[PDB]
Formats: sequence, structure tokens, C-alpha cells
Amino acid sequence: HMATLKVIGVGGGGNNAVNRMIDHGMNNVEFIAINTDGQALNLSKAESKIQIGEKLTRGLGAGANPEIGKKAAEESREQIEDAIQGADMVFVTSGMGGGTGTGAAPVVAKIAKEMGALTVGVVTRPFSFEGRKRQTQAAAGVEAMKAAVDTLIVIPNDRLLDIVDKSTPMMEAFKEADNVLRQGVQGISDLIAVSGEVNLDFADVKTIMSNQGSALMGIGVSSGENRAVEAAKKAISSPLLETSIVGAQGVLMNITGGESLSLFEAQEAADIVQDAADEDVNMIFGTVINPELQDEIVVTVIATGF
Ligand SMILES: Nc1nc2c(ncn2[C@@H]2O[C@H](COP(=O)(O)OP(=O)(O)O)[C@@H](O)[C@H]2O)c(=O)[nH]1
Ligand SMILES: C#Cc1cnc2sc(COc3ccc(F)c(C(N)=O)c3F)nc2c1
Ligand SMILES: [Ca+2]
Repeated sequence: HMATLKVIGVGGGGNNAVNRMIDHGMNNVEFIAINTDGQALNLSKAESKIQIGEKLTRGLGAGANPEIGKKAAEESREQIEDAIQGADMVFVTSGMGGGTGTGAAPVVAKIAKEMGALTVGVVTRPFSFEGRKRQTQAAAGVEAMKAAVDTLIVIPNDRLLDIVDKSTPMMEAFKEADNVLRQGVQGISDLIAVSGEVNLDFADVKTIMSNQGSALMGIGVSSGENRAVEAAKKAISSPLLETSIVGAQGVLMNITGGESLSLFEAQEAADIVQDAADEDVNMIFGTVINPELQDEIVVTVIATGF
């Protein structure tokens, strides 16, 4: 079994994330670009492109109307099904609050879920500066996504205002939000590809993520003194995420280290995660020894069930 991973961008923001991932380079993941806007879709370098709602929009976008996004996806349901064929896991990425993402992404997610794919949504909420209507439409989108996916990661764009200085380029800030998705997809790909000393596989991912509501995914890297605790704290930190570690009922945790990785420090890291999570948490713990590493330790967490 080698799980087939697909990343599906829906609407402008979703496709922006996909494009930036394709530019970065990601092996053994299929990218699918879905949009109403044919002009934007033409510029994508995704190898699978689905223009939805041509009869409805005439190749334009949804004009920020979620009803148009929804009806567009429904018009093109068979083409979406065809593109998803074979997927074992689907990441649906979209900016909530517009028309295409808000309306179409839940339709796409439901199609993926009903084909049996582990279906993870990774969506943004609008900046407060975009106004109340955008925020209200986005909230309806988030609720529709929750109903359609196995697990949902929400990135409030307002959180980007917490990680910039007054001069940080907007595109650099956007790359930080895109990195949430990138790290999660890369992380799952790495888990499926590599045999661990205490091995985690796709069935473990499914146990933690299938039908499990909100999710946090995180990665932390450290070295030197107190490296395990520092890496674990970085992994569970969620400056950009709506959902924090507190009260998690399911956790997939991995530690990657060199040959120096100690039992004591593995316990230290796991204890950091446990102290935060629910008393009856289903923790699935893994470890990898990468002898190419010297003093680096990597802690990764997927936390669900809130
Ligand atoms: N972080 C981030 N948010 C975006 C990006 N593009 C759009 N957004 C957000 O996504 C929302 C919907 O925009 P968009 O996806 O272009 O609309 P749609 O094509 O009608 O789905 C906007 O209101 C923004 O909050 C992006 O590249 N990065
Ligand atoms: C963000 C994030 C995030 C979340 N979860 C994960 S899990 C991951 C990779 O974990 C890995 C990689 C290689 C392995 F052999 C193993 C294993 N123990 O079998 C593993 F869990 N990377 C991330 C990254
Ligand atoms: Ca593995």
C-alpha cells in the first residue's frame, strides 16, 4: 500500500496555495486546480485543471457569491469525481469568504469523502479589513466545510498580522500561511514513504484524522540543550491556527532524531504534548532514527478531537 495523495485548490486563494506548492516542488502528490474563472485557471501549472460552472458564469469567477460557487461545482460534479479517482487522501485548500471557494469547496470535499478518501480541509478566514459580509460568508463556508470533511484546519488571515513587522511583504506573509498546508502534506508523504523504528503508517493517520472535527498539524525543529522540549513546544504552537492543542483527544506524534535520540528526551517531548491534550487522548507515538542527522531533533504532531 502506497497511499495516493491529492491536493485540490478551489477558487483564487486555494489555487494560489497550489501554485506556490507546485513552484516549491512536491514529489508523489497530485495537484488539482478548480475554479470558475477560466483566465486564472489557464495560468495554473497544475496537471489537472477543472473549470467549473461554465454554463453558469460564462468562464468568469463567482463574483464573491457562494451560491454561484456551489451551483458551479454541482454543474461540474462528474468532472470533479473523475479528477479525484484513485485518491486515498485529499487536501481541499480554499479561501473562505469569496464565491468559488466558499460555495464549491464543500461540494468538492463531500465528493472526495464519499469516494472514501481521507478528506482534510485547509482553509483561510478573511482579514477583518475585508469587512463583515466577507466574514459572515466565510463562517457559513467553514460550517459547510466542517460537515463535508473528515478534519478541518482553519487559518484566520488576521493571524498573519501577528507575525509581520510593518514592512514584511504581503507575499511573504502569504507564504507563511501556505506553509501550513505544505508542511502537512509533506509530512504525510514522508510518513508513508519512510519506515520508522516505531513505525506509523497511513492507517494511523486515518485513525487520528477520519471523522474527527477540527485539527492541528505542526512541526518543530531544535538542537542543543533542551532540544526535545523546544521542538515539541514549537510543534504544538499555533500562531496561525484557529484550533489550539488544548483538549485534543487524538494525537499522532513522531520524533525524528539522529543516533543520539535518547529515551529520556522522547519522554520529555511526549509529556509536553500530553500535558496539553485531553486526559483520555488516543496518542499514537512514532520514532525515526535518521543517522544523517547530528544534533537536530524534529517533533511533529497531528492533533484532533476537541
Ligand atoms: N492567505 C491568503 N488568503 C487569500 C489569498 N487569496 C485570497 N485569500 C482570502 O480568500 C478569500 C476568498 O478569495 P478568493 O479565494 O480569491 O475567492 P473565490 O475565488 O471567489 O473563492 C479572500 O477574501 C481572502 O481572505 C492568498 O493568496 N492567501
Ligand atoms: C505540520 C506537520 C506535520 C504533522 N505530522 C507529521 S508526521 C511527519 C512525518 O512522520 C514520520 C516520518 C517518517 C517515519 F518513518 C515516521 C514513522 N514513525 O514511521 C513518521 F511518523 N511529518 C509531519 C508534519
Ligand atoms: Ca512510516
